[PDB]
Amino acid sequence: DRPYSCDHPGCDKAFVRNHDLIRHKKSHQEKA
Ligand SMILES: [Zn+2]
Repeated sequence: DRPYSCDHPGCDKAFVRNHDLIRHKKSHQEKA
């Protein structure tokens, strides 16, 4: 049931694994 469904504003990428959410969540940050 998508144990990793990030819910960040402007998001649109579901996940099933864990690390993915970790490498994906840190993306909502980015520099600049
Ligand atoms: Zn996200």
